[PDB]
Amino acid sequence: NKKPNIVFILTDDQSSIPINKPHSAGESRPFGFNGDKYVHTPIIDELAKNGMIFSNATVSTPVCSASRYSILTGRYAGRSKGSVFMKLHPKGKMTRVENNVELEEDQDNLAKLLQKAGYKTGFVGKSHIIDHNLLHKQEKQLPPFKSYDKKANPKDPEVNKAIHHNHEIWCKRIQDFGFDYANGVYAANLRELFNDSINVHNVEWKNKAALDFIDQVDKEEPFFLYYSETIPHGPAPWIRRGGKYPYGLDSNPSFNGEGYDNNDYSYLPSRDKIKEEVKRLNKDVDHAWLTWFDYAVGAVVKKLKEKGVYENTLIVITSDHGNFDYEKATLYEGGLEVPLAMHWPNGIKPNSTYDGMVQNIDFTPTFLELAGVTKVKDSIDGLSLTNVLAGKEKKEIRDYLFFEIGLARGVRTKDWKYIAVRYDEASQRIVDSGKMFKGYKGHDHKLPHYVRNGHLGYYGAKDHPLYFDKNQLFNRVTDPEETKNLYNINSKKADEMKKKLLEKLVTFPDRPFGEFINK
Ligand SMILES: [Mg+2]
Repeated sequence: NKKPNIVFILTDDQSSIPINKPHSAGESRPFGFNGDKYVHTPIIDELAKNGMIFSNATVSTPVCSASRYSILTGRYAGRSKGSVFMKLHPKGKMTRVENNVELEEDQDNLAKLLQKAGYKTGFVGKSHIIDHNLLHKQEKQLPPFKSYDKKANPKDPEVNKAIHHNHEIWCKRIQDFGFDYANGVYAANLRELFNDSINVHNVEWKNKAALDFIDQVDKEEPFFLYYSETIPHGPAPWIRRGGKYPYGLDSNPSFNGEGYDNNDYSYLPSRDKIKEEVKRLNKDVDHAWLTWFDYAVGAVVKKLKEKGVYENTLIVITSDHGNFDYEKATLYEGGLEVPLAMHWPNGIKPNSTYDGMVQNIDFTPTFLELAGVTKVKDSIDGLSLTNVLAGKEKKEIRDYLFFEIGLARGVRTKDWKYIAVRYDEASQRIVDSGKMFKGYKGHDHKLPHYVRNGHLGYYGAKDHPLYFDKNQLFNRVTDPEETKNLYNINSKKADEMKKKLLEKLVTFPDRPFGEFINK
């Protein structure tokens, strides 16, 4: 009654950048409210129109684990004290953040804090931020997990049992980090299941898990639901093969992250009907997966209404980071920029917009304020958005944004972006040796990628001539596509931006970075 419910709905690798042509040529599309004219997302568009659209939402680290970490903590990913992260980055060494950060079992996170405030907390979908040591055991199918062949048939009773068993372990482990419920979970991505048949997205499976959570909330108790999609992450649902979409709408709805099960999803359209509707509206059939999702969000809104809690629920729709033009795990705009809308009938006026710089670190301090939490242990980097949400604040709430990905750090203002890349000791030694780096599919390279992941580095560098430039300065008014390095043309401005970067770097104890902070 006094505390609003929060439903946080997150897609995976979905830029806000619209694709202004009928064939998207291997790119994701954003929602209709982001300006894509080729999609059909009416429920989500109406939620956005009847709430607040943020046109300059960013993430501090544009790669899955790091973005998710920040979302659920309010802190920069470079502050993680996760077990794997600290083994890679002992005190006194620079950090190289990628998919290697996790929630710490004895530190604050949003879910733990909301539980202390009296919220029932629920988790559905993709994690990527819990127990990376256990993730390694999942990938290798080591105890406590059970093993199966990559080509195994999940209808096979012994195989189905193994995959179900592995899914139950993650449900239990996720609830050690502040959740009262966890179901429809993925430890990481579809890849890490190592099974061809279940290497498919399943909107319905996770949606039913979400609705089951909402059903079990007592009507007078506040709740928080973290609803984390796999879509449209690789293998992308839009991939057309033999006239079909085998990773999305034409996959078997019986295959899911827990194996095989014939569940009743008749409260959603059939997958065929989804495709039929998009084709009838002369919208892009490759991206019918967005309408598939729209209906799932529609079922959530229907359930909230039926329970009489819709008007006092804050629904957030966003993505963890972009992947436009292979700019995932870079500090270019196709990684940083994400869709963001917020809908809350009793707290946000409709037809609202905010164009100031906001960041994923802002979600936790915002929700904490709405939940009446005033005492936290771990310092928060983000800012509460509640004055923006209430329509009181129409100015910028910060002078600049900070970013970090692997060997790269960056800052941006409204009009300028600065990126610095500085090498770890191991990379620097290979560079000194004159030997090339062993690359993805034999694409060896002279200089390090920002990240250790050679697949991401290969794709991020392939059509980006400036990728390896150690100092990059872009004017966002004369060069929105970031094709012209002004570092040597505007040295005074570069120095001004370096000051802003240093102000953020010095807040990470025992973390050097090139000549900014010496080892
Ligand atoms: Mg992602």
